[PDB]
Amino acid sequence: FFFPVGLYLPEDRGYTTVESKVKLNDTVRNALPTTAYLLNRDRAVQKID
Amino acid sequence: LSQAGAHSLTPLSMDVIRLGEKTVIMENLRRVYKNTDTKDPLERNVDLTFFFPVGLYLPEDRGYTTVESKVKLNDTVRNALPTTAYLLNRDRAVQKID
Amino acid sequence: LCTGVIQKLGWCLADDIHTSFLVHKELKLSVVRLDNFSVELGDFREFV
Amino acid sequence: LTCVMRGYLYNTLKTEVFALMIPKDMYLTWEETRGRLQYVYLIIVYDYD
Amino acid sequence: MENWSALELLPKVGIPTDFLTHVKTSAGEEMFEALRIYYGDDPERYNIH
Amino acid sequence: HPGFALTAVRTDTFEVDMLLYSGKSCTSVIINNPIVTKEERDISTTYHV
Amino acid sequence: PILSTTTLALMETKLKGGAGAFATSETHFGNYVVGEIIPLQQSMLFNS
Amino acid sequence: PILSTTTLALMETKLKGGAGAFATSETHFGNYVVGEIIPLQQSMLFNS
Amino acid sequence: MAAMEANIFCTFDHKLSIADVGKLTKLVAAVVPIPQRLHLIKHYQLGLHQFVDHTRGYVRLRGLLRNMTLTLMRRVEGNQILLHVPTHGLLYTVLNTGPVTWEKGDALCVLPPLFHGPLARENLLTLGQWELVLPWIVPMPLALEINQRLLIMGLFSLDRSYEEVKAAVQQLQTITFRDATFTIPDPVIDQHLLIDMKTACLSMSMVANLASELTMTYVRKLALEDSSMLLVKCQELLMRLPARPQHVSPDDEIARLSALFVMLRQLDDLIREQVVFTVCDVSPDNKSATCIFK
Amino acid sequence: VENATLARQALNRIQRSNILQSFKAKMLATLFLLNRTRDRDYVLKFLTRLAEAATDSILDNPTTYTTSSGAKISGVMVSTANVMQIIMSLLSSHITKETVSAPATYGNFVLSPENAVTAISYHSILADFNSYKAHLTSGQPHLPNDS
Amino acid sequence: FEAIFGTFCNRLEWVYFLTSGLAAAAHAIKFHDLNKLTTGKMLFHVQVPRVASGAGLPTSRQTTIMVTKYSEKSPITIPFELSAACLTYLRETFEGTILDKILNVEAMHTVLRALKNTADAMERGLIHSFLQTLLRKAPPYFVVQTL
Amino acid sequence: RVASGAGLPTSRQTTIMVTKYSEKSPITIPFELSAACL
Repeated sequence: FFFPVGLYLPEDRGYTTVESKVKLNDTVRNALPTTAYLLNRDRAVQKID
Repeated sequence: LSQAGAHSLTPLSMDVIRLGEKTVIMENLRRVYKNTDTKDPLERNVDLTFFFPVGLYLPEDRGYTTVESKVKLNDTVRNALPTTAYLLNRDRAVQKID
Repeated sequence: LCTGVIQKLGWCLADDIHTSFLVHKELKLSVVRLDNFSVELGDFREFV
Repeated sequence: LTCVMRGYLYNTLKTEVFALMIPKDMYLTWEETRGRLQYVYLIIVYDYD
Repeated sequence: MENWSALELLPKVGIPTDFLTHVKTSAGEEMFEALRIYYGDDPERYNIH
Repeated sequence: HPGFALTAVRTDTFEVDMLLYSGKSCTSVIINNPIVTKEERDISTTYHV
Repeated sequence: PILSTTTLALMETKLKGGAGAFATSETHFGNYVVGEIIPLQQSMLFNS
Repeated sequence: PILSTTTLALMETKLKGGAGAFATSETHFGNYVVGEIIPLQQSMLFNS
Repeated sequence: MAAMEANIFCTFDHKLSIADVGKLTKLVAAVVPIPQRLHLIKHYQLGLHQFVDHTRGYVRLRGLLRNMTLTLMRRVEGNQILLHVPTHGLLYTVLNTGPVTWEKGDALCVLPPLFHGPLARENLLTLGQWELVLPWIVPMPLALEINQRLLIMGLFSLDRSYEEVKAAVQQLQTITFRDATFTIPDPVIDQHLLIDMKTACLSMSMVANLASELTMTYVRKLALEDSSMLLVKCQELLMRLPARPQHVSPDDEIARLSALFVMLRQLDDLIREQVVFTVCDVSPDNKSATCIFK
Repeated sequence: VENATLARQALNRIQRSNILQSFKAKMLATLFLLNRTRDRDYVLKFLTRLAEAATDSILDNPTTYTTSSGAKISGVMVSTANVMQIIMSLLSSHITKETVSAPATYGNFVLSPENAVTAISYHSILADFNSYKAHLTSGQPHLPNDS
Repeated sequence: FEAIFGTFCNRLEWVYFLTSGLAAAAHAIKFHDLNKLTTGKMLFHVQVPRVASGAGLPTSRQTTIMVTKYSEKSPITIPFELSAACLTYLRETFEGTILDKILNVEAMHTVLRALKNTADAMERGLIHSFLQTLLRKAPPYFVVQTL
Repeated sequence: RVASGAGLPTSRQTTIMVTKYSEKSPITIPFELSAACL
């Protein structure tokens, strides 16, 4: 298994498919990817930094 | 022609199917091309011709959208001007052509 | 005179031509080998 | 030795055919692919140095 | 390096063969070892020493 | 972006198992006996039918 | 005609969408999707 | 590819959502979800 | 792989009428070229209509015909033609194709047909806009003077006006060998003709350099005393300008003559194509012959 | 099994590319397929493709492994207990508990004396030597059976 | 030891034309003078079934119809070959030893095997050429379904 | 082989000899007995 952390999306091709399901605060601590979240052996979240 | 030849008959086994009172022999030809050299002529290479555009300009006097509840693009002139297209490979995978 | 010379030696099958090696007193010498070959001799023509 | 003037190269009773050997440096082709038949020649080219 | 004269000369029990793929593909891609793939008819099986 | 809408065309070939149906005695094929044709050389004598 | 979208966003709804989503053709303001007239990107590599 | 995400809220709307959500892969403005190609989390938890 | 097939079966896939097979029955013991050799070939490669270009380069057709494989026609039947590729030095009957009277002893060359096209008006198996173009079999001096006049036309093409070439072709196209006139079709420039002209000028320079003084002066030494009609006819094409020789030597001049023979051979091979038929006895109606050396 | 007809010589680059494409398709498709789906028809189709996919052996004793009422045994599928009972429960309309024949003892096979002489002399064994010698002297180039 | 267990030749399936069901679409005639014909034409004469009609309306006419069809040509070829050593050992026995008889029976069996393989190749090529000539005039399904 | 039509180079006769070898894999079990029985 393999997964990216901190990967930067472009802004000129910025988009969002899921806006009715979720809405985040305008602060960039949630709008800049710096951490990621995976799942354990049991179905539980975990944070990689 | 039918007067010419075809004198005797022999029984042999095969398989048939019935379709609207018409019985037709089903057949496959693997045993004639099992370890042979020539290609089986029922195996065929057909070819279609695909076409797709890239880099168009829809009119702005009658511009519209039908996925405004499904999708959301930020206010970007690069977003509002198509220069690349996105297609698929022979694998289900996103390919880019700028 | 005769900056190059040329003559016919034979004709081959054009499929058995392959690389083998000669051994004489444990000395390898790599060769091109023509299996089904018939000799056909001719005189030394020349060209300048 | 037993050489041949004309004809094929074979063992007695024609049990197996005899091949012609040539070293790699004397070998020379001038086409990328060969025909069904090809003649083999001899070339002695003179460098007038 | 097996005695292929011993294969071609000795009496052989017949079988209904079944290769999965085509047999020349199996020879050209080495499912087995020591694959004698001579074309035509090589008379080298005749001389016995 | 220049003032150019290049429209790409391309082709794609597919390896396809077809099927064929024909009625009984749709064509009459006339044949004849095979014709053995000899061809003699010193190393081998091939044949043709 | 073959599935070709001008933006990556409109590509993404074709993968979250269900079966037969490739046959549709939706357009945004300056973006569009032309869908395949026959589901051969939906089935012929998807027989598994 | 394994299930990965950027924000806890997007993982929340993935896990809260119905079966087959992990095969999808949506993207926000700067956040994104890559989805695992086989439902291994789904199968391995569902046989339990 | 398989060996060389002495017998080659050709098959006409297109439908023949009875008149075409009747015309083909007159084509027995005739020579036809093939590009490749298979046991069962198609009718497109047989003949010469596959190589008729819009350039219509006669030197190009000649060099292409030199690299084909010659065969003899035999056993014409329904949609099948036996072809015998002939072996070296054996006896073979032959039927002439071009309108050339044949004699005995004179070696024969194979040549592309002069005045090729509908102007010659040949009804040779015309089907699927494909003709059956037969290569001509001519004797030695006809082919020699054809190649000679082609090379002379090439050497005269340089640095001359177009109307000078148009005034030369009316002189050089007329060949009246063996009381039968012949014409040279489309003498044009070609890169192969450039190759022949380059080797001709190099060989001419080399034999001009290796010519000793005695070879250069023998014509004047004979013209000062002897007198004949042939001496006069060969003197007028030369230019205007008892003494002892300055230096002679046997061993130097025999080497000079051997190298000079080599250079004249390297000039001779251009016009002399090849010997491919050596006639022993013709038929007395001049429609067939027997030959060796195949 | 889906490219046996098309390739008849050494492989092309396009042919090996299609082989790689089918690998990357079916490996992703068929991992844990019992854990993925549990319908009768797809599992039965997968198992009959697995049964057709193998080739038969070069040697077969026709009278052994005879199912009662004259049926014959093509193959055997082995697994663990849980997978087998899941297969039992999912496809009950195709399992039959039947008594078949079985070879009662091992294949007692022994060397001939001339086999032993060739074994000590030239370090090799050619089995059923007498049949080879008799069919060689007679001229019949096809044996009835092997050793 | 080395334990050479068994030497295994191949038994080819002796597929013929009339054994295959594809001969159901064929009408296989043998005609020994086939190479002496150019083509086989077939003639058909149809006059149309007309129909009466009411007055104040034009009618039909008797129209002769003659149609003509033609035959085809498709030769086939198999080049099997024999080494000169096989022909030497076929006819010329010498010295009366065992191995000379083995070489003679091997020459006889390679000639017989080459002839059997050539006949099987001739049958497969006849099936192949018939299938080519059949497929070269069959329109696709949408054409005849439209018609 | 297959009999090819006109103008197509066909394959000649071809024989193929292959060889398969055995695989050895012995097994062993150790077990011990005391001298109190002896």
